[PDB]
Amino acid sequence: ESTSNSKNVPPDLSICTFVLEQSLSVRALQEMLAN
Amino acid sequence: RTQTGNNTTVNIIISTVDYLLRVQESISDFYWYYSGKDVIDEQGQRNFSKAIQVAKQVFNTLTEYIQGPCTGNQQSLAHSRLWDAVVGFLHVFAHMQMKLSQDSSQIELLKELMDLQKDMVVMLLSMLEGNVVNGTIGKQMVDMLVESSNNVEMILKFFDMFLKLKDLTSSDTFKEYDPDGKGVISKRDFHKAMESHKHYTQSETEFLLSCAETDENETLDYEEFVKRFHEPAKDIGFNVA
Repeated sequence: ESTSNSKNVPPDLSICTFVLEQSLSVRALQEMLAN
Repeated sequence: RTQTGNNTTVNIIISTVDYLLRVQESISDFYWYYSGKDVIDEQGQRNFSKAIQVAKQVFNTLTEYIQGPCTGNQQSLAHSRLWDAVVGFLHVFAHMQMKLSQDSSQIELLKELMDLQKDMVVMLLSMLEGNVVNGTIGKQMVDMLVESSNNVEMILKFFDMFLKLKDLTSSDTFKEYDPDGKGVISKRDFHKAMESHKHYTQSETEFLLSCAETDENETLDYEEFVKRFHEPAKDIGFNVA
């Protein structure tokens, strides 16, 4: 979605927004996936 | 900290903190490698010992930098990455204290680790040495504690349930469970001692049972038990308090 041309065409950020749930270490993620 | 006369200045006080952060990250990774495993091998035990010695020496150097209050060095550490290293050490301490205590083959590792903790707390106290009301160092240390709240809660419960152990073992109910003063008690009698004490819940009682090593005779040396788990508790907890 283009946000540079905001003056001419409105951007649809509603489908561009994301949320950060979890930030685990690589070791912890590998252990969890093993479990 | 600052070489005034020289054309170029190098901050040894910050380079030390940087090495401390690197060694802390190394120790954290080397613990996360062993968290799943049941028992730490001999090679792992030696490597932890050497890393703990290095970290202990770095902490001693850092506290020598700031004791005899050096305001400049204190401010430099306050604005450095020291808090990040202390946060990781707090997590390692909170988990390894609960892990190594259950295993009876890691007494030396636990003793080295619980002396590293005492040096860290001494460094933290030296940071607050010569403080003022509503100081920046105080604010940053409060922030670091808030960030590491859970680890400190676990450490403080670990200390509390061992500081109550001296009262349990000095109580007279313990003496009428073990009439002889020899200092040798059976595991069943020690369990009913915790149950009669009633300041230990079921989880604390079973954890104390797990951390208590008993021979085939179903008996243990509670004086040695309370010593190993009380004097380090007594001095580290005093420094934390």
